[PDB]
Amino acid sequence: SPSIVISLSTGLSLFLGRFVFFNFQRENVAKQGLPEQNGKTHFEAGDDRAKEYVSLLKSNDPIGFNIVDVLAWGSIGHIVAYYILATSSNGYDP
Amino acid sequence: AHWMPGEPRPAYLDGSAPGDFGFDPLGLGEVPANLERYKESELIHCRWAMLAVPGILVPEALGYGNWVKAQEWAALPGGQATYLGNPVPWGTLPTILAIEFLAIAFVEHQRSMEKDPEKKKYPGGAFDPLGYSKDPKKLEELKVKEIKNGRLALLAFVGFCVQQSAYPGTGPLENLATHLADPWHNNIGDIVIP
Amino acid sequence: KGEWLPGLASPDYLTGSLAGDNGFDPLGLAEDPENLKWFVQAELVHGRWAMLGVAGMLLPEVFTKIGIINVPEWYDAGKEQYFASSSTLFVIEFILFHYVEIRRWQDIKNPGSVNQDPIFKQYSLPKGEVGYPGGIFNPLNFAPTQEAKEKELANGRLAMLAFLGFVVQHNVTGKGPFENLLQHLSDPWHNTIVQTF
Amino acid sequence: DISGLTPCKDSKQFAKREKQQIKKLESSLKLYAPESAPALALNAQIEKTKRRFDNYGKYGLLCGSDGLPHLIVNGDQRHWGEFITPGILFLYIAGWIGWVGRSYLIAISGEKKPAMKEIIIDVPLASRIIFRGFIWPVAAYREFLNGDLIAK
Ligand code: CLA
Ligand SMILES: CC(/C=C/C=C(C)/C=C/[C@@]12O[C@]1(C)C[C@@H](O)CC2(C)C)=C\C=C\C=C(C)\C=C\C=C(C)\C=C\[C@@]12O[C@]1(C)C[C@@H](O)CC2(C)C
Ligand SMILES: CC1=C(/C=C/C(C)=C/C=C/C(C)=C/C=C/C=C(C)/C=C/C=C(C)/C=C/C2=C(C)CCCC2(C)C)C(C)(C)CCC1
Repeated sequence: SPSIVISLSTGLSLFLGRFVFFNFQRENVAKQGLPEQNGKTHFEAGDDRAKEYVSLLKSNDPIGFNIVDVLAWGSIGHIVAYYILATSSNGYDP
Repeated sequence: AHWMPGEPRPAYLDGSAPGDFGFDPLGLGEVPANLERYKESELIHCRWAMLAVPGILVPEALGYGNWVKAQEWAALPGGQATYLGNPVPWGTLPTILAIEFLAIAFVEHQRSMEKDPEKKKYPGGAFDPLGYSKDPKKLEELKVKEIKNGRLALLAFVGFCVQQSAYPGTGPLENLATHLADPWHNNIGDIVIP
Repeated sequence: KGEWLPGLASPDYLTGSLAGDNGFDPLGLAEDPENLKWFVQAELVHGRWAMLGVAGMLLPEVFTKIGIINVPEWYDAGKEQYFASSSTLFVIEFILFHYVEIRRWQDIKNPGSVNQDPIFKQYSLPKGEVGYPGGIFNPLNFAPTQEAKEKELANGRLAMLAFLGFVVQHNVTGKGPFENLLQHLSDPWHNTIVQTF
Repeated sequence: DISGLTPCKDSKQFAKREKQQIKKLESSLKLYAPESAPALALNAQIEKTKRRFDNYGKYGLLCGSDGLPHLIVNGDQRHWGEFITPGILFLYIAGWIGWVGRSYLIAISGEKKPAMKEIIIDVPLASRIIFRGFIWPVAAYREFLNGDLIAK
């Protein structure tokens, strides 16, 4: 049953992102700021298309889960689930 | 108490740390942060090997095969694991691997969140219910004993791996039995020179 | 002291203070003092081994020839079978020699540092010169005079020459050394190196 | 044996090549008188060819498919003298030369005008220096340990 495996993997990845690895990832992202050219960020140097989308990333979550994190963790879960399904599909043995 | 009498001690190693004998031929401990990280890694390796060596010795002492055959069931497709001669109903590769990954990752990430360097090596508190660490007088002796036993366990693991490599499909206990079969014939000689 | 070649001036660094000094260094190896000390220790130990080796490869042959014991020649000792395999004996020798030689090297590097017994702390070796430990190594407590050192060095040099001669003269002629001497004594003018091969 | 090769004392192309060379020589031998000097020279050539082939066969080389010997620089114990045994010898001799030259240069660095000693060699000092290279590995190792090999 592909649906059960997909849902379980997505839920496990979402839980791991939200409740376990959140602080480490947030701290690491804060450590590595926006890309800089000649000591200035891309938006500051005179690029108008590089403005950060502050409006989209704002969220009502108590800790700060946003759309981008949801998409990333769901993508990882789906990749893992589909790899599991494809591996279980055939009958190759070493 | 130096490792080699007649040889000068390094500057950064004076003997204050437990189980310190001034042994560093390659000078890897110059950076203090590197020294602390090395201490952490050494302690973790010692603890893991100490927990692992009896896990090899007690099996293969009963009717069960050895620490290598108990790993071959995962190679065969559709295999199932066994415990104490009884097949575990939930023994299969995907569930076992996922459970191991989740549990170990959570435990290790919980461990890595500690900040004080001293509290990382010796957490204390809830990890010791008996409470041997309340008295500071015996703490240094216990730490030195732990370090020495951990180093011995690491050497034991090296010996186990090398003996297994020399004789495929052979356990340490049957190796000791074969050595005791004829001490003057079954030694390291026949493998060191063909 | 003496001269190894009359009409030749001795090198300056060789001042005759060392035991067995004849000023023989045509190729000038011992110019630096550190090299001199290292080569002195080498000439000691190298040669202290050679005397024992030469006696061991010579005396049993004489005893066998005169007939008390039947012992294989020094070449065929390795081909003979013993109580244990050669590999185990080699490993035992390797470990023991590793220990003793590392002790000696540590003593040479840092004199007066490894005299104390690691196991029994009370026992120790009395202070002395490097290369002549004395103490427990001298049970009969002979006098370590300069004359004894010179005699030992001369005997060691003779042992070097004897061992080299033994090896090469067995290589050219498969016959043993004592039998070679007896063959030469049979007729000196027809059995020398030049006459035969 | 090794890499699909044939021992040189068992292959047939070796013998065929030997026969071809011998016949080529004997064709020219017939032209002259048997007692004449060219006959003696050609007989010597034939003897040399036969001896060379016999020595090559007895030395344990390995001919290939086409019939010529092949050298093995791999490191097998049956071919110690093919590459490794000569090569070490070369190094020894080579080192000798280098060492000697270096020494001579230092021996003329003290004087005020070493150029005159470079373009016009002196024989006494050079003859003193020449024989010191017979033990070059030992002196070189001692100098490397001491630290006088590299300038500072
Ligand atoms: C006198 C001894 C001598 C020594 C010790 C060296 C040493 C060295 N050479 Mg130099 N070199 C020399 C002479 C010497 N050279 C001469 C005469 C020339 C001009 C032909 C060169 C031209 C040269 C080049 C173009 C290069 C080196 C390089 C090197 C280095 C690598 C080794 C090698 O590639 O050799 C190369 C060797 C040669 C091409 C020929 C040398 C053979 C000469 C003729 C022998 C010396 C003989 C001399 C006349 C003896 C007189 C002494 C007598 C009076 C007692 C090494 C440091 C290489 C490098 O830079 O490495 C980092 C490199 O690229 N050398
Ligand atoms: C140690 C030694 C021999 C040791 C032998 C041993 C232990 C033998 C043991 C055994 O036999 C037994 C007992 C029993 C057998 O069953 C087994 C074996 C194993 C066979 C020889 C050294 C032999 C050493 C030799 C020959 C050294 C010679 C050095 C020379 C001549 C140097 C000369 C110069 O260096 C000077 C002095 C000054 C410079 O200026 C000029 C030059 C010319 C460079
Ligand atoms: C509202 C809310 C909630 C809920 C939430 C949820 C429920 C969520 C979910 C979410 C999700 C559920 C998500 C998901 C996502 C997903 C994704 C993002 C995916 C991706 C995918 C991919 C990327 C794929 C790919 C591929 C392909 C295409 C093909 C094949 C191959 C592969 C697999 C590679 C809660 C109650 C909690 C709280 C309150 C509020």
